[PDB]
Amino acid sequence: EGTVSSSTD
Amino acid sequence: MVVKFSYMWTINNFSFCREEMGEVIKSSTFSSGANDKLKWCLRVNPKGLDEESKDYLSLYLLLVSCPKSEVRAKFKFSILNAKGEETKAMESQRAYRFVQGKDWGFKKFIRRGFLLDEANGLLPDDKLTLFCEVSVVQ
Repeated sequence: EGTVSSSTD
Repeated sequence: MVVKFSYMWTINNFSFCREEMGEVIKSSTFSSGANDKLKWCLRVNPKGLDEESKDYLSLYLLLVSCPKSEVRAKFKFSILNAKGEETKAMESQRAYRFVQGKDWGFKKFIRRGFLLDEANGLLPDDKLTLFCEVSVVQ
């Protein structure tokens, strides 16, 4: 569910 | 398929200390099977980092302690309401690789306005209660 990301991008 | 555990994070004075939160705040280190397993942590941005998520609250799960090898795990984030039930759950459909100091999560986790709405009942006593569910595979 929903788009996953990271905070290093 | 190896170890599945959970952690509940209650953030007191969400609106009252909004200025004191800052850009990012991180929860206390949590881990189950402490003698066997490795330390985790939860990071949240009250306001988004960029213009795409500036109206959203971003939530991430980060690995703190250096593992012996690469760690792959799924995670499920939800918000506990006034009655302690899961709401607005958001889970990664697949697992992701974790190394020391690496985080994974959702930039648009919940709309910041939907959170502050009195009708949703998400902030009782000005407390945002989050629930994380990790499923480590190895």
